[PDB]
Amino acid sequence: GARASRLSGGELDKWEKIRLRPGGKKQYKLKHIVWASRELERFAVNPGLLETSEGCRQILGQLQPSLQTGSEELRSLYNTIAVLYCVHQRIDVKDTKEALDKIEEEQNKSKKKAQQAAADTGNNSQVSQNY
Ligand SMILES: *C(=O)CCCCCCCCCCCCC
Repeated sequence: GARASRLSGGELDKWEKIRLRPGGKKQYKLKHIVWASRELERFAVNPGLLETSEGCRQILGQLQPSLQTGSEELRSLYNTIAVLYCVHQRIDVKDTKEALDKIEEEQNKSKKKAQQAAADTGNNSQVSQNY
């Protein structure tokens, strides 16, 4: 509800320090912070999620199950929020890919706990029919 954008020169230093490709020289720029904040608005997702380490990671979860059938737009976001999430969790990524393989390790910390509960609560299969 405040002035446009939230990050500043300080954070911009790290945001621009991240490379877009694994073996390339391209990096992230404001162009993305704007495109993302806007994209989410179209994905029924509020841009106010980029202002929280827990908010970003959460966003990825929504597209996680959509990665199988996600357009070029959804795919971008996933790779985007993944780069920002590290910016708020105090993580230095070498590139887009590096970030992914990075956040995946952070989830394992919670998976170990979710398993203790899964032993009691489990999911079932799905199936429908049409004439
Ligand atoms: C008030 O209406 C709250 C919403 C304003 C916050 C939007 C700022 C988005 C922050 C950009 C994230 C940086 C992407 C790397």
